[PDB]
Amino acid sequence: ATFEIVNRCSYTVWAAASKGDAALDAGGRQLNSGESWTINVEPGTKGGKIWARTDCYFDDSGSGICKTGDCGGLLRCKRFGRPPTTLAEFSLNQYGKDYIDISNIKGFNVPMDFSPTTRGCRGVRCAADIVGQCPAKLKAPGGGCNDACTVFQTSEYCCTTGKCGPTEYSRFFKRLCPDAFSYVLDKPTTVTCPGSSNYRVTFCPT
Ligand SMILES: NC[C@H]1O[C@H](O[C@H]2[C@H](O)[C@@H](O)[C@H](N)C[C@@H]2N)[C@H](N)[C@@H](O)[C@@H]1O
Repeated sequence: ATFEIVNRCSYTVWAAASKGDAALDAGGRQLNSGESWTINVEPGTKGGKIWARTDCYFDDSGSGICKTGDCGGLLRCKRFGRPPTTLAEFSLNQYGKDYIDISNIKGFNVPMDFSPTTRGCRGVRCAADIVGQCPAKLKAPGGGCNDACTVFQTSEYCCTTGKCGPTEYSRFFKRLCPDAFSYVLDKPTTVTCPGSSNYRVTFCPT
């Protein structure tokens, strides 16, 4: 499957793509304002994620640091990134279907639209100003708005026992972006697309 990743933000981001134990395609790249990066993701990829990173510094060996979304100091991510990170999530070719969603379960750093470029399903978007409105206890100094699990590390916020409800903090994310997961047991906002669809991820879509 093809994913086109487009940075429409006025600032540079460093895109990342990983299925947790491995890079997807090159795994990461700098995207200046307006740049597009096209990657190929193997059919059958389960649990893939794409996100943006802000305020990164890398040396010539592709090693360094980012203020949001850092994946152990690497330009090319092999693993998932440190919150806060707005997440485009996907599982491809699962019994003939693709499943896509956007999630704020790991917080929010950059607004995002996640849309199919082929026929047969709709896209999802979280483009509200979550950072500007972020509750004070969730504000990350580096930028972005952390989820409550990352900040407080309780069973209720992390949904550790498999049982948990919504919270004042989850409802904040849900109010600004109803189409994104706001906590682990949120009512699914997953979208079902035809198997082997293609997609575009746009940072700062509006
Ligand atoms: N709070 C301190 C610890 O956890 C943080 O966040 C984790 C974060 O909890 C994971 O969900 C993420 N995938 C990686 C990230 N390292 C920090 N990134 C690390 O400093 C440390 O692992």
